[PDB]
Amino acid sequence: SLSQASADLEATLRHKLTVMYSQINGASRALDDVRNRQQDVRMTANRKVEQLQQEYTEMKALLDASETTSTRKIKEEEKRVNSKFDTIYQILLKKKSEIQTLKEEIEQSLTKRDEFEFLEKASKLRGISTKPVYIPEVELNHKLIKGIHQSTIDLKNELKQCIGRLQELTPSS
Amino acid sequence: SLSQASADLEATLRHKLTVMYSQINGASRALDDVRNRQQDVRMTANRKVEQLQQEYTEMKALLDASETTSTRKIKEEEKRVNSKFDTIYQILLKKKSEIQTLKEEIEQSLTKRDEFEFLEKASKLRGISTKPVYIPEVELNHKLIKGIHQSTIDLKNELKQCIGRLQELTPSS
Amino acid sequence: ASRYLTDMTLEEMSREWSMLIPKQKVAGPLCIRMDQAIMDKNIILKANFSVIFDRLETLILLRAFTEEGAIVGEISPLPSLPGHTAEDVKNAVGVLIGGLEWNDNTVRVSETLQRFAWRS
Amino acid sequence: ASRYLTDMTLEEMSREWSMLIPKQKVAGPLCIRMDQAIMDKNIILKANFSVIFDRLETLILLRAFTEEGAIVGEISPLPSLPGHTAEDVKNAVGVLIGGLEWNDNTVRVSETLQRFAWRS
Repeated sequence: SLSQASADLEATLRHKLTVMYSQINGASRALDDVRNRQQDVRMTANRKVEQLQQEYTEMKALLDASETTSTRKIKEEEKRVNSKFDTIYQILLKKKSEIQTLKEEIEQSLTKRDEFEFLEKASKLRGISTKPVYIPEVELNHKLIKGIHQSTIDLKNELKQCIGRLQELTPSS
Repeated sequence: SLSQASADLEATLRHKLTVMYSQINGASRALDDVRNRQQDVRMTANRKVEQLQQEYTEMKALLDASETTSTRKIKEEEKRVNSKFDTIYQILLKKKSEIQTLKEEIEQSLTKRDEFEFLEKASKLRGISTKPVYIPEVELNHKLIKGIHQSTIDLKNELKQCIGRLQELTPSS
Repeated sequence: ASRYLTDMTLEEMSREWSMLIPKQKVAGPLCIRMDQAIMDKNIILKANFSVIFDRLETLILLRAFTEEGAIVGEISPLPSLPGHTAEDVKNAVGVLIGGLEWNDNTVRVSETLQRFAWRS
Repeated sequence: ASRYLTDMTLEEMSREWSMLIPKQKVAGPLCIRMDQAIMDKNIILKANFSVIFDRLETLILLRAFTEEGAIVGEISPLPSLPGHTAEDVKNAVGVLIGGLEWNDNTVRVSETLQRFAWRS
């Protein structure tokens, strides 16, 4: 009756051996499941990080636009007054040339001065006093220039406050 | 009486020649004045442009800070769930090893199976069914992740509107 | 994003007009003109202007049109082209509207001007 | 600019306390504890927390102190350290203040908490 209880045992074990492969295989498919699950959260996270970076590149480009726009305003205010000074420079230079020219004529009219004919030739030259012209004041717009800087500082402060309202929405670790 | 009117003329001209140098020199000092004036507006303008650029470098650094802070939140949400999956993986692997181990003992207990003593050695092995354990669901926080992205887009839009309020304050050319 | 808005055609921009009774004012960096002989008309203010960051940047020309298409008013930057701002434009538009409303005209502003000079 | 604020000393952070009558609640990611045997006392809420962009970032520990320096309440993040926000903190502070006001205590919040958790 004992070779029968061993046959009974052998019978129960080989059927317990088969239930064991269905659960070893079941475990292996559960392992693949979590590896695939955690691979999915990587792709999900990397894509959102990649989407964040594309937003901040747009923002950095807005700032570049604002910066070159503000420096263009300042540099065009510079060239506005510096061009008005350039027309003034050329007026004063022309006025300086008329005086330089006429003085040279007087200087070489007085080298032929003891020729009897000096008077008739030089009575014309005492009369010309071509010295006049009025120049209006040119004023660099300091308020405009300094205001661009002041409200650019304001832009930075409200950017810092904007950032703060964003990060406070989510926990940090 | 004519050599006297030439002496009179010579006299008036050499005194008119001296008034002419005081005005040629006066003109030259006025020229230096405007060159120095327009040099001053350059220095004034360049310094304000240089001050603008230092503000925008602070802003670009705020954005870098916000960006690395937001990507750190996303990557730490990723590692929160991926670590919970890793403890799950090692549970399922350990459960898989107990089953693999016990099946190997059953496999080489049934190779010495026709030895009379098989029963006494293998009645222990039908009893162990060490297969259990419950795993709670792990959930990636999509709302949090997507909200960081959504309100980062909001930050860009209010930055664009902030910039607009600045540039409208001053004329463009 | 930097756009240029054209309420007016190429011909409306170049067409010439005269005031039957001239009325002119310089309002800082802008010149305001209107015909105070125009009465009891529905007028529309059309403008060609550039826009940056979704706000008005530079006005090129603004003209007042009757329903019949005739020019009866104008707001233009001074020939010296001194800089102006959207504030200068908005105030100039208010001056010209009040000037035209004296003779019981009804003035409207183009939708482009509403969206980019004001915030409503 | 990223600062860390310490209302509490190193000893106040490590000192141990017990509730004579315990009262405990988990309020999301924070744990709120108070002794409901404390009556008719002036209490001050002190907190050690980090700040980023001039707003609260992470609470480390918040404790309620009598004028005599004894701990009678506490708000702390759960040992699992699940993330919390300034909203979670502000609500937890309101829960703990109302819990302590039941027995007619008078609760005040440190100036550091006022400047960085609220906007006033």
